[PDB]
Amino acid sequence: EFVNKSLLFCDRNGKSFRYYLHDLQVDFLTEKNCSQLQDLHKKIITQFQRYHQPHTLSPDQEDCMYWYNFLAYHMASAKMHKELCALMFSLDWIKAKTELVGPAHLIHEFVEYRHILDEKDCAVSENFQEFLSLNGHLLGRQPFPNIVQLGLCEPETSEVYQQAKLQAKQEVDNGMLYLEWINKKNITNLSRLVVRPHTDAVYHACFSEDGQRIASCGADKTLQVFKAETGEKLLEIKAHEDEVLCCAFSTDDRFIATCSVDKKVKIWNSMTGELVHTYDEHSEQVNCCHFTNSSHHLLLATGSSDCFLKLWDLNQKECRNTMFGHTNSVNHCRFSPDDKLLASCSADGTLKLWDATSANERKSINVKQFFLNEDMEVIVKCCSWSADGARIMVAAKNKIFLFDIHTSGLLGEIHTGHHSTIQYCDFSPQNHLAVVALSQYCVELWNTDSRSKVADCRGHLSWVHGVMFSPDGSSFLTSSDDQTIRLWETKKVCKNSAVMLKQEVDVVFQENEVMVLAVDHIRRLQLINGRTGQIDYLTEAQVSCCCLSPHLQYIAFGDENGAIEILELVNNRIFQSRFQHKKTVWHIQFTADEKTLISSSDDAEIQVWNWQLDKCIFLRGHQETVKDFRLLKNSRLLSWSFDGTVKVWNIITGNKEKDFVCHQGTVLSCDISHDATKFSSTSADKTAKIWSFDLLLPLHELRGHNGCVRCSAFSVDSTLLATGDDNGEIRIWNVSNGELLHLCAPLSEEGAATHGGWVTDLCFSPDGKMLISAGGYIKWWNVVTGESSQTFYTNGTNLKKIHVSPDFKTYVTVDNLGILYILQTLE
Amino acid sequence: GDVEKGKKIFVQKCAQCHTVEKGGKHKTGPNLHGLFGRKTGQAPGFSYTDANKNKGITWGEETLMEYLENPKKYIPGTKMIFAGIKKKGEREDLIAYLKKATNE
Ligand code: HEC
Repeated sequence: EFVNKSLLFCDRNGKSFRYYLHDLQVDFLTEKNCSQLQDLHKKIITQFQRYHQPHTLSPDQEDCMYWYNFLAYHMASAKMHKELCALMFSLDWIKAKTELVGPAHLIHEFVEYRHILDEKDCAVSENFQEFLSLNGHLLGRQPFPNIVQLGLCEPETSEVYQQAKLQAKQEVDNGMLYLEWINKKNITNLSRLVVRPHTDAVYHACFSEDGQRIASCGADKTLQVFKAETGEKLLEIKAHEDEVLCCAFSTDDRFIATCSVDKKVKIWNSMTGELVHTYDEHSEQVNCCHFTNSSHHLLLATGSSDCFLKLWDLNQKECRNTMFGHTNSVNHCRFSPDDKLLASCSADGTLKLWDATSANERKSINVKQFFLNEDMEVIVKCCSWSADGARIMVAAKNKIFLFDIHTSGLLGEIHTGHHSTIQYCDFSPQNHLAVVALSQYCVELWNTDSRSKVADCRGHLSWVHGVMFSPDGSSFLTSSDDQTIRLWETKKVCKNSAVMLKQEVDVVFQENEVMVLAVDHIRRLQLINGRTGQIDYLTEAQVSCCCLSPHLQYIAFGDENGAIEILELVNNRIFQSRFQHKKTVWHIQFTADEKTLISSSDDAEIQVWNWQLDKCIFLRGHQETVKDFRLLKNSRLLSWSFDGTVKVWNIITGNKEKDFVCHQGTVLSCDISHDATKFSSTSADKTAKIWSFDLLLPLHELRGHNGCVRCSAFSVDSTLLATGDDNGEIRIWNVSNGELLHLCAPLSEEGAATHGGWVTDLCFSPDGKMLISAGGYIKWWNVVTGESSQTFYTNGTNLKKIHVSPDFKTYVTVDNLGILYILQTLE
Repeated sequence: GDVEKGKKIFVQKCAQCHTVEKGGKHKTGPNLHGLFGRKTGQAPGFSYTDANKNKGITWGEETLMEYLENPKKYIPGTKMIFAGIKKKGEREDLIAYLKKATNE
């Protein structure tokens, strides 16, 4: 009837009709009835409770979606914070919503409704505000984790941690097996925002001129337009059939053109999503797409392998300008702060500045400044304009260069860390700060006319593809191969605790209790005492690797200066070293006693040397190269190489008992049953073969996975085989007669995975029934039809030398970020 | 695969970072000369990541079939930055031209 009177409109799709108003009518009713709002909202809420339950909803119903979205609102307008706090602060509500919806909407709801909340409430709400923003990449995307365990990683002050800990403690004698973090209180710094609307990597990401909406492009071949604040999904527009090389906003941001592998530049409307104009000229790919920063005119800088610089005009159907030169490909082509000029930057060593209106040549600069000490070649990655609109900030080879357009020469020079090559560079108009992507996901913040370290950015999943500034002067954005766009604060990241750890962490054993020994980034090492904030900083010359001795009292570490340095924990002034095996030393191990140093390198010889003795005993294997070794329960030395030659040596005298070659190529370590020295195996990166020492060749062969084998595991009292692979898959195989019986699939049929596919060392349970494995995160398996737990997670990707306590309770590990991770098992 | 299309994919996506020719210098990407038969990251003069050196496979048409498919997948942690060659024909072709030049 209301449709008949034309007060209301009705859309017909599916079985259920769909009703909605028209705007004017809405505002009208808004004005006509005001005082009665409260009545209405509290009415519908009361009704809702009287029928359904807040945590009880059937996703199969027809009304679910609406409730999930706007229920918070209807509570808010009711000005009732009690039932509000009751609903929102609840964890399961969050779980369900996130699973179905995703975080962004919810975040937005917090940010909006925070007002009605009380002063104390603000703290909690806030805790969530950062919580979800940080967890943004993990949540809502299944395979799905536990809410509680993620809540356990939160600061104690945060209500999230307190609730998660509460419920955790509530579930007892439950196969949940919760964990506790003492270390995360001083680490894992907060972030402004973390948002992934991507199944694929990000090629470029930048903020709009007005700082409102974000349009991102990547390997997904889909332009993603979403809100910059709470990260809600706005529009998803298909740019091309091929991967988009580069994309950028216009002056009014209302028009964004895309360039891709299909060699066709297509202008796309942001608020529409329909084709406006299309331009096909270039016979090569276009790596340069840049728009005007002014409303004066509209131009587009394009370049390709055809050695032509073409300047397009958005007003016409053709190209405005064409310029000769640049015999090589132009990596970065960018407009000046004025549209009257054009900047062309390539890696061939030619940096040119052309007149846009005059179309002629203004300036041409070839940089010989970088010294090679075989013609001189200086590559140029990127070109960033200074805030003054005159100087040009660039980064070449191992150094940063500041050019003056007036003098055309080298005006200034900024040093970059060590010999590392600069991958990317950017400059901030405010504070004259500049960020540089150098090596291994490291974004370093430096200041001009300073040459002193300002800030360092860590916590990334991968080496930063690229980073930009938000020109409010307040903050900046980061984009990596982790497929996630992040918002970071300039002044907040500036503070660094210098907890960085490079390749290694070292566990210490005091009786049952475990202690932490870290290798310091700056000089030597940092000693961290267990269950306390006691830290003893030890400073010496740089070290390549470190190794702890049995019975303790000593330490043995290799350096970058060569050979091996042995030092006593009692007195640091006393040290012993000898020069042998010029090649890089990898593995260093003492014998069962504190004497008879056994060391190896990359070479045909392994050294056995006695100290306080100075006995030099060389053991020749007569091969191409030797990888590493290990000590068994006996005096025998089990060693492996790249040639697939497994040898058994002895102390003080070179001896070969047997020779085991499983396959061709590099063999990874060795795998023993730990029940005895009889059964022994190793990973040949092809199949899994085991020998009982009943022959010179492996007795049993397992072909189950022939593609790649990362590792294998024999559990005690069982002997059942657990195969780790390069794909990061852990397969369970029943072993009795040395043949394959059972079957399990670790991989998911849900499709490709983003982060994972890495495993190094596997651990065992004290019961023997449970299993501990790493699929890129912490994942516990189980024998006989199903596993233990998928619980929690491991931040980052790469892992190195997983270690555990002998009681199999407290755990010690580290990610690629070099952050200390300590686990404690308590009921 | 095809040799000359392999030289095309070489001059495009390879030759800028690599040398497959005999006695080629090391670059951002390593000298690839004598690739087949040589283990991952064994070439002197270029500093490899441990991710590549611990890979230790023997480069071949199939190893590159899997690697060039998704170079971050096959050797995780490599400082090689590439989004992967999804097309098989491109792989076979490029690898073929590698089998030509690196042998020469
Ligand atoms: C933008 C960077 C980049 C691109 C593009 C690139 N490479 Fe690589 N590549 C590298 C780097 C850096 C390494 C060394 C990896 C290491 O040291 O860990 C490498 C390693 C390799 C290796 C392994 C060499 C060995 O001895 O194990 C091969 C083969 C190779 N590249 C060939 C290719 C091919 C084929 C392509 C494209 C079809 C390509 N590269 C494109 C950077 C690149």
